[PDB]
Amino acid sequence: RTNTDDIRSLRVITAIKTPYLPDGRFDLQAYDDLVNTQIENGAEGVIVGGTTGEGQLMSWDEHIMLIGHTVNCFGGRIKVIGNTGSNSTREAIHATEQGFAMGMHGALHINPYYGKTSIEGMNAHFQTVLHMGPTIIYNVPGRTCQDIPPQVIFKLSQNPNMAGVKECVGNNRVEEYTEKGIVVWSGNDDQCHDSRWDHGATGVISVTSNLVPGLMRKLMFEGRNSALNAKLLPLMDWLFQEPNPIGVNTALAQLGVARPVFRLPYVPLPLSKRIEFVKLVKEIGREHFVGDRDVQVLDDDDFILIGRY
Amino acid sequence: KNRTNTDDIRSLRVITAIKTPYLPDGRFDLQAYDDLVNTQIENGAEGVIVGGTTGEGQLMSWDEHIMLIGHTVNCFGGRIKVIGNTGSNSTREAIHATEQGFAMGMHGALHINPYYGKTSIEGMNAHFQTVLHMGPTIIYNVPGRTCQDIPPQVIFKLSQNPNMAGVKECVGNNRVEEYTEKGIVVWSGNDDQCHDSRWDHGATGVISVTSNLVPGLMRKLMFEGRNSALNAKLLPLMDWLFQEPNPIGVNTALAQLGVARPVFRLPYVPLPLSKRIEFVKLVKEIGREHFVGDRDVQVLDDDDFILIGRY
Amino acid sequence: TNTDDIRSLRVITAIKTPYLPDGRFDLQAYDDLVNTQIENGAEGVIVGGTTGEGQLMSWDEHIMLIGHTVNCFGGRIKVIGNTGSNSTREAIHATEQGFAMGMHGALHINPYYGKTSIEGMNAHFQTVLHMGPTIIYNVPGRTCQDIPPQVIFKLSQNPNMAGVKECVGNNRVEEYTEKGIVVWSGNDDQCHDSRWDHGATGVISVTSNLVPGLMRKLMFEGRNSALNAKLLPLMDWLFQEPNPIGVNTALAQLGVARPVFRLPYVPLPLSKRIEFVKLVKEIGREHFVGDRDVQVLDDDDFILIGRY
Amino acid sequence: DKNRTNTDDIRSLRVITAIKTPYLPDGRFDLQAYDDLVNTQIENGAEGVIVGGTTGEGQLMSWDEHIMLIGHTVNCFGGRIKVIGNTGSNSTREAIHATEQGFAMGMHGALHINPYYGKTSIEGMNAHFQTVLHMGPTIIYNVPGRTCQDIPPQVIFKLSQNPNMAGVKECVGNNRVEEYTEKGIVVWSGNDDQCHDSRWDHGATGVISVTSNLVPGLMRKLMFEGRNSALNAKLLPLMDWLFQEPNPIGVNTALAQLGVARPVFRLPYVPLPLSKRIEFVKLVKEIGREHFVGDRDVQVLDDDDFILIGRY
Ligand code: NA
Ligand code: NA
Ligand code: NA
Ligand code: NA
Repeated sequence: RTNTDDIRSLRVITAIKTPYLPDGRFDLQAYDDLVNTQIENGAEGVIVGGTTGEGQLMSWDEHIMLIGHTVNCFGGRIKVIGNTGSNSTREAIHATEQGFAMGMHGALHINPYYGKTSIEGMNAHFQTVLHMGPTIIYNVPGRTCQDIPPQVIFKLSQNPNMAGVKECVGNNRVEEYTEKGIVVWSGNDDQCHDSRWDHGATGVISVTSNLVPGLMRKLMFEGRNSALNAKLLPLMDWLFQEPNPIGVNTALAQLGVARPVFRLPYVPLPLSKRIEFVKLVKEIGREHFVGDRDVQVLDDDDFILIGRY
Repeated sequence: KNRTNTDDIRSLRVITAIKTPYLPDGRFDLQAYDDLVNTQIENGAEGVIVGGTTGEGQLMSWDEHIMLIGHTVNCFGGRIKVIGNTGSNSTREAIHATEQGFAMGMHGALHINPYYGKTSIEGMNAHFQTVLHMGPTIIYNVPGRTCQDIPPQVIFKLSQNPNMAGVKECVGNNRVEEYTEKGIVVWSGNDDQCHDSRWDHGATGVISVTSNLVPGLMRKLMFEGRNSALNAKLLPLMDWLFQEPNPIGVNTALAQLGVARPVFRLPYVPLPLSKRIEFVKLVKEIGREHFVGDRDVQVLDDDDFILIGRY
Repeated sequence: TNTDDIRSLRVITAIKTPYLPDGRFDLQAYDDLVNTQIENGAEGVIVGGTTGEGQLMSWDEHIMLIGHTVNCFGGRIKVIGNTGSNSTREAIHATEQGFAMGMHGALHINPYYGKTSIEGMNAHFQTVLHMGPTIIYNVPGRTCQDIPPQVIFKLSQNPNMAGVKECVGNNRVEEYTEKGIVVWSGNDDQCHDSRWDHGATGVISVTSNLVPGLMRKLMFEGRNSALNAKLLPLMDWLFQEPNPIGVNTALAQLGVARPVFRLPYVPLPLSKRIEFVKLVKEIGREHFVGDRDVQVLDDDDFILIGRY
Repeated sequence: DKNRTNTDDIRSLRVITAIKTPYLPDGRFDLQAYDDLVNTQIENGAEGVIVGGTTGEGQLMSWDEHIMLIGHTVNCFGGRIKVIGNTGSNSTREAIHATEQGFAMGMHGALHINPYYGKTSIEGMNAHFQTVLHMGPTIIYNVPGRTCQDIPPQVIFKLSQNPNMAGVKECVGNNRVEEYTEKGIVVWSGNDDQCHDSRWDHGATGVISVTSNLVPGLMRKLMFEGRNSALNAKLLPLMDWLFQEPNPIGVNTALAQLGVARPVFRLPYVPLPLSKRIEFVKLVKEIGREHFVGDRDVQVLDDDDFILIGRY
């Protein structure tokens, strides 16, 4: 009850990057340093194994290990929300119940993608997991190729476990929910400022907070600041020029907080974009980005692409 | 060597994306599955996709999926080409599923571009290059489900590999003709376009959902020349089958025809009663003798259907 | 630092895994069993050992159970994951995942069924000794391979080797304790003498699942051959058939676990369930876990599960 | 009634090889080396193969690897040899899934051991076997030295009432073998050094063999062409060498020395040391290289030629 309201009050949730060692196994030391940096800079929640976290590339044993690890090490200092959704109701059920048993505070649930279903199918799917604990519903039609229509959100909102919506359709859809008292986090970093201050969004579930968490906290807490929004836009444009998480993986390797190791099918942004990133870090100021090391361009041969992880 | 194996996939005109039927507790009905595959072979299907979108590969555990492929090869592999849907948005899953499927004697692989976790053009090529060397491969472009079009530049690059059999293309006849005019083999992924794709745009044939119901008629459409009459007669059935996302239609129809149990793995649920009545009417317009099974088509009561969450 | 905390423990319960009727874990019932162990002075739990039917678990349910136990109880009791395997690959992955989820220690058996050379055994243990505090498990009755003293003395030089769960007997326990190695008896009917006469730090116990208070008294309040004699009937009953057949049957009779068995374990037959009702009365039911009157149960009360 | 023919087709096999699983340098299966090992067995009179038994390191496989190897062997060789999947487990759930998957992919038979480590009661053991016995031709594996639990005759006699019980792989010895054969139960010896006397003096149908990995033609001779004490005595030094450390350490070392498998070990197995590899070269000379699998001169191999993999 207050578990769900504890999620509803979060303004800055980081969709945290999963860092890798050279053979593609998780780098738990790098991961811990990233989550600590997020806490120190006023991140209030983490999504573990979301799209930015490459949950789709995880075996389920890695994923529950990472949720349990994150609860064990950080559960007292940050809200841990497992991405335990799936296009398979069986996996969503299994993952969500194992997630809560290891003490995660919440679950992020997308509608079934690729294997898309009917409105009745979609409701049936969400009813199997909504009862298990506090739940953020994830609408990202650019990835799923299926819009969760307002009628479905309204019906799901009748359950008190439905904490709110991670919305990516845009600020009109955000406002359609917030004006009826439904909590919304923007999923679009380049819209979250206008979403928070003009459209009643509680805050952001952010990719950009992986690089500049202090600046993203400032954006959601310290009142409208279109000057700061405009200073971040070039970084946000760079981050989303290829599909997330290609930008943030490339960037965190340039900042030296993650090794230059990619699980396929992701590959780094090319040299031309890594040179652009150095200029963006200098223009914003290195002190605002995670890590202490000097940003590097890196050579192509620094990047390790792994298929057998 | 590989050239003959690839040419054996390229010659196929009718490939059925076969439905996976279930027991009351949500496990595979292998008995019902074997009868479906036998019915496809008897009515001219030359190939089968095992665990495609239509076969709910998305809902299988990998041990279930690999077993169904090995089972299809062992029982039917001398009588039909067995093409495993061993694709994934995860390169690691695609590598292991594909090498295991080929090691168990499947004739080909269907490989979609990474969906949901979509990647760059460079990433897409790197993904396909890990599996294209393993054997005859059909690249699957269905941007309506993946939300990412495989652009012609990826297809032209992959077609330099002799294991690249061809494309299952869902974008339309214009995209079909961009490949067939250069001699890249194309199967239509769209039942309501495949007649025109086949006779007017150089498509070799169809990777079909409708062939689950009327395999005889789909074979006739793909072999016996232009037949606008027969294509129009089927259009109402194809419109019924795709009014909700596949395979809700085919799953419902095969239970109504009595060739699979009315058992659904969530998040799929059957078409409602008024649609099942519509289906009985469509079966009578075309003729029950053209549909799979012998039992009279039934409407079925809402409570005849079982929905499984924990399969 | 971390290893010294494990070396002090005297009562470690090899905790039973209870099931719902479809064969899935009964986490409510599991949590109730662990809360009772803590209330009655149990200082550690083995999660998914032989008693816990680790061998019957899927990977994800074993790793989940360890993580669940750390999250719910890690502050009140030491959680030792049974992450050992006859496969080095499985021992590596389970041990590193167990420690990442915050378990305090790992229990490591020598490879069973696919048994290996002494050199192979040393190679196996070295892949996991570096990951955290490790108890080496010698149970030649189940592995059909005795870990020789030579191997234990060499491993004991590694500061991550906390000590040995030893089942060979009290002469073997003393050979290790007199040479400075920490030993827990793995034999409930030997652990008293082991503790008071042979230098054993305490017990990794099955019987503590039924009578955790009496087992704590047996390990802490001094030599007491009369209490030991009073428990010997219950211990002989618990080991008539291979563990965990006895403990699974008893906890069903006490009403703290459903009468649900994962094959290939089946319950003790009716004559033995009647003996257990008598042993409970002889000892006093207030000493046994749970509040319900001890039932005999019918043969048809027991659900045997193959597909779970 | 097809069940009867299928089970009888297993019962008539006299030479069954517990085939070694060979690896690439990173620990994955070497399917090329495996196909060459299986082709050699067929060319030299082996009539069946156990896929991923103890000798084949089934205990170290993930089930996706194991099921793949069964389907691969059925698909490439199923017409030329009988394929028996080791789909047994100390877990009844794993035994049921592995066995129904194995049969669904066309394996001819299943090898079922009694639960090891997590051992059960007589009643439990019967319950375990009854869940898989109905799926098809089944060989019950009694190996008390590895399981630490003898499958007692009362259990075997009860199981032999099922038409799908093809027979027993028995390791207790010739007196236990005779107990079963004198009652008409088909038995294969699982002890290479006993299988000659078991075959000709105690009514064993043949052998489920480790040694046939090295000298398949000699083992076929031992099982088909009558009593031959001299040939049996000449294989004994090789058979003692193969079992001085737990199987399959010996056969893994030997197949590397003969150059038919790469010198790659999945832990917890490690090669016999140099002194034993030098003995092996001597044993091969004594018998004749022509009788051992492969065409390459036998090598001693250096310690540093061996790769040990934990994270496979
Ligand atoms: Na996310
Ligand atoms: Na398909
Ligand atoms: Na234990
Ligand atoms: Na074997």
